[PDB]
Amino acid sequence: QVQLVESGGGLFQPGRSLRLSCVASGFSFNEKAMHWVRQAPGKGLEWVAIIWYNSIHKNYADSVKGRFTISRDNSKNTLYLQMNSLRADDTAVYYCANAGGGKYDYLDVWGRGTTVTVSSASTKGPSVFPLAPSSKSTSGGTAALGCLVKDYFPEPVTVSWNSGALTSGVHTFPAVLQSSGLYSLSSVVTVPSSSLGTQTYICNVNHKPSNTKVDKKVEPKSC
Amino acid sequence: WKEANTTLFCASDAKAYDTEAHNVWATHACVPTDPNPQEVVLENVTENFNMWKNHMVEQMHEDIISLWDQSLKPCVKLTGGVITQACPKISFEPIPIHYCAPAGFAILKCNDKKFNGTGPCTNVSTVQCTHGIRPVVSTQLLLNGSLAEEEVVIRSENFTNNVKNIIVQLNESVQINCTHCNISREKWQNTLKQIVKKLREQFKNKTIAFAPSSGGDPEIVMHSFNCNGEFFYCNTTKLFTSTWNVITLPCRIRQIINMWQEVGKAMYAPPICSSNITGLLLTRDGGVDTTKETFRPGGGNMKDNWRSELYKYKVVRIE
Amino acid sequence: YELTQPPSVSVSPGQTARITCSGDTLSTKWSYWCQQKSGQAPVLVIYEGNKRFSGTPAKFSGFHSGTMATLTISGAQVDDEADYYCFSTDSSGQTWVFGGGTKLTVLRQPKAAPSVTLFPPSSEELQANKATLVCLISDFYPGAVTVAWKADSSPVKAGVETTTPSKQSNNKYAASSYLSLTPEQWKSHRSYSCQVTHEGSTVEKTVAPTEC
Ligand SMILES: *[C@@H]1O[C@H](CO)[C@@H](O[C@@H]2O[C@H](CO)[C@@H](O[C@@H]3O[C@H](CO[C@H]4O[C@H](CO[C@H]5O[C@H](CO)[C@@H](O)[C@H](O)[C@@H]5O)[C@@H](O)[C@H](O[C@H]5O[C@H](CO)[C@@H](O)[C@H](O)[C@@H]5O)[C@@H]4O)[C@@H](O)[C@H](O[C@H]4O[C@H](CO)[C@@H](O)[C@H](O)[C@@H]4O)[C@@H]3O)[C@H](O)[C@H]2NC(C)=O)[C@H](O)[C@H]1NC(C)=O
Ligand SMILES: *[C@@H]1O[C@H](CO)[C@@H](O[C@@H]2O[C@H](CO)[C@@H](O[C@@H]3O[C@H](CO[C@H]4O[C@H](CO)[C@@H](O)[C@H](O)[C@@H]4O)[C@@H](O)[C@H](O)[C@@H]3O)[C@H](O)[C@H]2NC(C)=O)[C@H](O)[C@H]1NC(C)=O
Ligand SMILES: *[C@@H]1O[C@H](CO)[C@@H](O[C@@H]2O[C@H](CO)[C@@H](O)[C@H](O)[C@H]2NC(C)=O)[C@H](O)[C@H]1NC(C)=O
Ligand SMILES: *[C@@H]1O[C@H](CO)[C@@H](O[C@@H]2O[C@H](CO)[C@@H](O)[C@H](O)[C@H]2NC(C)=O)[C@H](O)[C@H]1NC(C)=O
Ligand SMILES: *[C@@H]1O[C@H](CO)[C@@H](O)[C@H](O)[C@H]1NC(C)=O
Ligand SMILES: *[C@@H]1O[C@H](CO)[C@@H](O)[C@H](O)[C@H]1NC(C)=O
Ligand SMILES: *[C@@H]1O[C@H](CO)[C@@H](O)[C@H](O)[C@H]1NC(C)=O
Ligand SMILES: *[C@@H]1O[C@H](CO)[C@@H](O)[C@H](O)[C@H]1NC(C)=O
Ligand SMILES: *[C@@H]1O[C@H](CO)[C@@H](O)[C@H](O)[C@H]1NC(C)=O
Ligand SMILES: *[C@@H]1O[C@H](CO)[C@@H](O)[C@H](O)[C@H]1NC(C)=O
Repeated sequence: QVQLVESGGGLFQPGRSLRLSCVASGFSFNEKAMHWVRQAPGKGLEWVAIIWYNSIHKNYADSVKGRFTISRDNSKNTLYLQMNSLRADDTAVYYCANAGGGKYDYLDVWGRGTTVTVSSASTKGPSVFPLAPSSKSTSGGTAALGCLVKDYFPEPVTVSWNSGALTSGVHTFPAVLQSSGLYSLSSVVTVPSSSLGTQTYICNVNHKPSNTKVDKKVEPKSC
Repeated sequence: WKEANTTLFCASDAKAYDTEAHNVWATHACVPTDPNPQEVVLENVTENFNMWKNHMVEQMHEDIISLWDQSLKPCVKLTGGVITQACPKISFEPIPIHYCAPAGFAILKCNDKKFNGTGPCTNVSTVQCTHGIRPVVSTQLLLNGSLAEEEVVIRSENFTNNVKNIIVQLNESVQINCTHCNISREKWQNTLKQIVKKLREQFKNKTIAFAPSSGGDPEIVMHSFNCNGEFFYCNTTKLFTSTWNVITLPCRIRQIINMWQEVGKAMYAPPICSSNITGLLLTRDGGVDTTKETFRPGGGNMKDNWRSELYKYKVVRIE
Repeated sequence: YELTQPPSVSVSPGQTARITCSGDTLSTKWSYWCQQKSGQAPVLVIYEGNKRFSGTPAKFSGFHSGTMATLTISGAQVDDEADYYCFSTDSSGQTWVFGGGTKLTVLRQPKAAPSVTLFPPSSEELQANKATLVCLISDFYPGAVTVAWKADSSPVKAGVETTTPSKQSNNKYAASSYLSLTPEQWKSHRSYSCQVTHEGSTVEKTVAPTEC
């Protein structure tokens, strides 16, 4: 029975390099080609590399070209993937799969990959911006507003409205890991279209890692 | 009966006084040819042959190694070490060699017209020796061999395994000349047509395609062989430029070579051949092509060169 | 080049589910299907179009034709819910590429059509020399969509950072996407558009720098 294990994953600050290994067993390793695949947290699979059984040929995705170098070793039944310059977006789970044959063939068996995390480990306070209502943002008798927390590290932030006095219709989204290496979050609440110019709405944000709290009043636009 | 691994004795038709190399070595390593080796035939009997599991291939390989090391002396060898050696220019000329079995044993020979290399064979015969075989250390193309009597035959321990190489024996012999190289384009095109016939008969009618090999050492990417003791390397891109459903090939001579004898690189000295095409070694590119299927030249393994000759023979023990 | 397959496939138990996969390279190249369950490594299901690797459930059929390969699942069950991927190669056969991923899920509540709201850059942000359009998607079920940004009528992919569909308080799903731009780019184009594809429907919301 086939078995593929991966190793080398961990946490590394950007700019560093790395080497991932993949031991195989249960099939003629010397007669098969191997693929490296990548999958960011909760994202679709992304192909990384392929290498032939004899190693004469091997190809990389245009994304990691020039940084990743794929290797192998049949005398040890081991596959290798070296990453010279680590980018934030390189953070993902790295699966090591075998090929149907030994020359540019489908990905048959997958071995549970290894998680690679790239993070600058550098604190930074958020920058809140206002998301005010407009014509289209109004869905009939109701409209929607919010605030946008931007470029903060390391998560998570809390966000309330009117110091937690507003809880109906409010909804917060998950954060993204922008290419810059930091996190951006967006919070929103829906309110009656009438109260836009009568009641005040203040977005409260708490980033405890930096010991910062940001209050940002959301005002409608002049038009 | 069951075949047994023994030390056959090669029977050559060589001459001692003559300067040539294979003759010098075969004089002291082989024996003269029997005027006739009685071909004791059997009709109502069959036996299992597996060309990919025959000790005769191994023994032959070791004999050719002993010939090259004993005879053709490379200038220098790099096999994880260093060595300085003389480089006498030798006369390299493959001669027909037989491989006879000693007393108590015999050689079962499959005399069936078409034989896919593996599986039982009918119309089996018994012999004491082997037909005329020339140890040709060629790649990509098989030369000075024994072509299939009727039509064409393709062989491989597993066609659906693209790593496993494919051996081919032709309907006719194709003339190839070298000194650069030349070769009748038309006869080549015809042989290609026949190969397409067999292959198409093998892979559910899928369209067949030819194309040169990609990557590899200069030995594998190019047709490498010997000529008067000098290593020839030729570019066979002109023989693979069409897809189905005269030619002159450029060549070089660089003595820096990768010894087929062992995983290492040995060199010779600068310097100071017309043959047949009796077989072909190919590899299939699996890929994902819906209808197209591409086959490219390859080799590098000499046991495949011997197996093209010792596929019907196999040792056996008797009273 | 690209393999486009639906984002979500809702299924009431027992019905026959079907997933597609369109790519101009499928004309001369096979399609290979794949399955990945929650927190598990993906697994092959169908290779070279029709062919199946026994013994896997025969209810998985592959109909490769033209530029469309269809993965059919007879009698979907609660176990079958998972993320499927059609993968292939480009015209050259040298590179491999995966589809966007299709989320097969059993219907536990009624299908909710996504509501989309696109917020253009704020004045303070611009005065900080930065711009970001914020597309927000809410109240959709099942929880899987695609997000395609466009400048004028042209697709844009540089600067797009999207989340994965999370769960609201009301048991429905909500996702967000961000398009990061410089003020110049925001002042040059006539209008940017966030596009959201949820099964059966694609909604698009446009903003312009001229508007407020
Ligand atoms: C020429 O070369 C080709 C290949 O290059 C070759 O084709 C392959 O031949 C080999 C064997 O020689 C095949 O490998 C074997 O396949 C066996 C079957 O595998 C399938 O079934 C597995 C489980 O089935 C059970 O459950 C079902 C119930 O539905 C039942 O019917 C079955 O009877 C059985 O009880 C399944 O696990 C397996 O899936 C795994 O393996 C494949 C491999 O690619 C992989 O894709 C999957 O991701 C997954 O890992 C598959 O669906 C298999 O049983 C056999 O197992 C070996 O190990 C066990 C140890 O317990 C031994 O008991 C067993 O005897 C074997 O040693 C082995 O894996 C291979 O599938 C062929 N591939 C093809 C045809 O495409 C040709 O034969 C060669 N032709 C020649 C020489 O002429
Ligand atoms: C497959 O078998 C072929 C036939 O043996 C191989 O081709 C032959 O290889 C030998 C090298 O050992 C060549 O020998 C050379 O011949 C030339 C020319 O001969 C001259 O001398 C004679 C005198 O009788 C004269 O009649 C001729 O007109 C020539 O003037 C010599 O100059 C060399 O010194 C050397 O003896 C054969 O010539 C050659 N056969 C040919 C060209 O027909 C072939 O190499 C084998 N394939 C392999 C190894 O891959
Ligand atoms: C070579 O010939 C043998 C004959 O046994 C092949 O083995 C079987 O041949 C029969 C044809 O009657 C097929 O139905 C079987 O499927 C074959 N068995 C297997 C496992 O394939 C053998 O396949 C042939 N080998 C090659 C390379 O063609
Ligand atoms: C390659 O070499 C062979 C001879 O080894 C050539 O065969 C000759 O063909 C012509 C026909 O026009 C005959 O008249 C000759 O007698 C043949 N030669 C011999 C020795 O018999 C063949 O023509 C050569 N082909 C090329 C392209 O050079
Ligand atoms: C066995 O050999 C004889 C020839 O001696 C032949 O006539 C016969 O057809 C063969 N097969 C039999 C008897 O089944
Ligand atoms: C004997 O011969 C068979 C096949 O010819 C081979 O598989 C086996 O390895 C050989 N054994 C030895 C000791 O040479
Ligand atoms: C067996 O092979 C020989 C060739 O060596 C042939 O003469 C004979 O006719 C064959 N016997 C058959 C086909 O029955
Ligand atoms: C090539 O084949 C012909 C007959 O097919 C034969 O007469 C000739 O001797 C062969 N040439 C060599 C060098 O063996
Ligand atoms: C091989 O040559 C013979 C001529 O006797 C011919 O009958 C046969 O068809 C040829 N093989 C092919 C075309 O595959
Ligand atoms: C053989 O000829 C082709 C022509 O394009 C060339 O690409 C290839 O590099 C040549 N191989 C050599 C010189 O080994």
